[PDB]
Amino acid sequence: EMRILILGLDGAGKTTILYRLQVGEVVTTIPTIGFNVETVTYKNLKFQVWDLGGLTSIRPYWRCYYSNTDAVIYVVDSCDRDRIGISKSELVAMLEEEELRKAILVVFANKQDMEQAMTSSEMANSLGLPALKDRKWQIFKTSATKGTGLDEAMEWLVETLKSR
Amino acid sequence: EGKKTKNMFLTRALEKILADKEVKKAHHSQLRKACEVALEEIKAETEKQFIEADKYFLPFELACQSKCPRIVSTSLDCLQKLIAYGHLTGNAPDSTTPGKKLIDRIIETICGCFQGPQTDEGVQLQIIKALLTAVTSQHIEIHEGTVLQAVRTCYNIYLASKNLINQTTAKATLTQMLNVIFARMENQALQEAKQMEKERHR
Ligand SMILES: Nc1nc2c(ncn2[C@@H]2O[C@H](COP(=O)(O)OP(=O)(O)OP(=O)(O)O)[C@@H](O)[C@H]2O)c(=O)[nH]1
Ligand SMILES: [Cl-]
Ligand SMILES: [Cl-]
Ligand SMILES: [Cl-]
Ligand SMILES: [Cl-]
Ligand SMILES: [Cl-]
Ligand SMILES: [Cl-]
Ligand SMILES: [Cl-]
Ligand SMILES: [Mg+2]
Ligand SMILES: [Mg+2]
Ligand SMILES: [Mg+2]
Ligand SMILES: [Mg+2]
Ligand code: NA
Ligand code: NA
Ligand code: NA
Ligand code: NA
Ligand code: NA
Ligand code: NA
Ligand code: NA
Ligand code: NA
Ligand code: NA
Ligand code: NA
Ligand code: NA
Ligand code: NA
Ligand code: NA
Repeated sequence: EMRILILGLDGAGKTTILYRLQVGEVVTTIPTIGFNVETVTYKNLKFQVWDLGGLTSIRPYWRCYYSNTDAVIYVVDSCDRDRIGISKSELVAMLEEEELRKAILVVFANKQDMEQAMTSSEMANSLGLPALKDRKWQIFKTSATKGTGLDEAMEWLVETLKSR
Repeated sequence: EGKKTKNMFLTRALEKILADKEVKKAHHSQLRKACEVALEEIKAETEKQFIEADKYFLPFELACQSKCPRIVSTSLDCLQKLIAYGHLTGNAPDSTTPGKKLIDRIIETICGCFQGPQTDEGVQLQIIKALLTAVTSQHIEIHEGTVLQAVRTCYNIYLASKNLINQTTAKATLTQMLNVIFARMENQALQEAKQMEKERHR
């Protein structure tokens, strides 16, 4: 019933997150080429969750799937300091798209389980989240390899959908 | 890195099939048998010791031919994960088949799960996903007749589908599939030309 996209640069952890939400396991993955789509249930709204590839050549296809999208989970590698400017560049592009005007944004600072990770604040800055309006959003520290963050982020997201 | 993941997909999918209601019936008995037999081998070889997926296509082909959308979806999703992770290459040609291989038969089975507008919408979606993966997979070599079939099926789903999400997906899938196929053709031409330039130098 509710359409959810998972977006972000390649390697960010989108697919791992996907199956961590669906069946609570760490799956071994390949770089996504064609989309993945799964039914996910967090108590208790029905979710159709889409997982597209973040390779450079696949990113232009993202907007082909923005139609009727209720919410976006945007996943960022907390250890990818070199490329965080690109996640911003892409996050900016997509939130300029008319088909996403009323979509809820949730950022996953992923791979938080690693010591080299940037902080929530530093990342929220570099992604220019404060300058966002009129946008409903929140950033969440996560590790998809472990369990940290997912439940808090989903609960927020779920409440935020209800509320709207 | 050598992976367990292949096995989980194969076995969990088979189990889900065997666990489904309408498969208990004698009406799906062949399917039931196929799945139990396949399982009996994969379990028997996984406690010992590579598992080769190519050998176990029969239960999925049969599941695809089922009259129960649930069975078909589960089958289609498993095939997409199999092809994607490169566990299901399909590089063995059946008898009358050549110049065609197991993979063309797999894509054809996928395409045949679409019977027109009346086809279940979740199965439709599953068909789009699996075809995209198949056609964009760098592992496998697909006959162009099979390519055109993949293409025709997505476009048919796009025309006939009542579900807008499915239509749009079909649309986006066609563009990517086509762009990939052409990119791949141009690159193959490049490699051939390069070899030929190299041979030119006796
Ligand atoms: N340490 C750590 N590694 C992670 C985490 N999440 C994912 N990874 C790893 O990072 C790599 C990328 O994982 P994926 O989920 O396939 O990344 P993706 O976002 O789907 O990337 P694309 O499919 O190419 O768009 C994999 O090797 C994962 O094992 C995490 O939370 N912590
Ligand atoms: Cl268009
Ligand atoms: Cl919003
Ligand atoms: Cl599929
Ligand atoms: Cl047809
Ligand atoms: Cl239907
Ligand atoms: Cl094209
Ligand atoms: Cl020669
Ligand atoms: Mg990265
Ligand atoms: Mg992936
Ligand atoms: Mg992915
Ligand atoms: Mg739910
Ligand atoms: Na589990
Ligand atoms: Na809808
Ligand atoms: Na880095
Ligand atoms: Na704007
Ligand atoms: Na409008
Ligand atoms: Na306003
Ligand atoms: Na919580
Ligand atoms: Na069993
Ligand atoms: Na069995
Ligand atoms: Na063996
Ligand atoms: Na399924
Ligand atoms: Na050829
Ligand atoms: Na749909």
